[PDB]
Amino acid sequence: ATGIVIPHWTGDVSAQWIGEGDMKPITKGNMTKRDVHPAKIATIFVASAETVRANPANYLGTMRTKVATAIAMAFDNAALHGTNAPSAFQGYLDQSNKT
Amino acid sequence: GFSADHSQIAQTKDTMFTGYLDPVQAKDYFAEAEKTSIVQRVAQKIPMG
Repeated sequence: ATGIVIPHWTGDVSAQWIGEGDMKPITKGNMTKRDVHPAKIATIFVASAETVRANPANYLGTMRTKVATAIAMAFDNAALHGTNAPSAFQGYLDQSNKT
Repeated sequence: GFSADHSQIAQTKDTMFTGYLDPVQAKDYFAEAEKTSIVQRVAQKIPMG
């Protein structure tokens, strides 16, 4: 829930040829990190108590599956196309510069 | 209350549920019994051809 942090190496570590006594070179490595956090997706739906008691056409059980279906499709439209992406998502596939 | 098919609430009256929740067919609780002949009850029967 608090997100995660990913470490990465980056330094161009280096070494060089020498002759006898040709006093030796010096080098330094380097490091970096990226963090990411989850977003929330939600909805509410409302009915008369008589509609709930009678459950016409199995509308309640239908809605339970249909909102689940919609929530999965909202994840793809975020990650593929950026369409409604919450700002905590990083990158989307249509954002690339190769066609 | 709310509109006949309100945009944010599901109700029994919504158009969406036509063809469900139909009223149940009862017997006729007010069936007036058939009349029948009084003449054929009082008058003397005879054979016929």
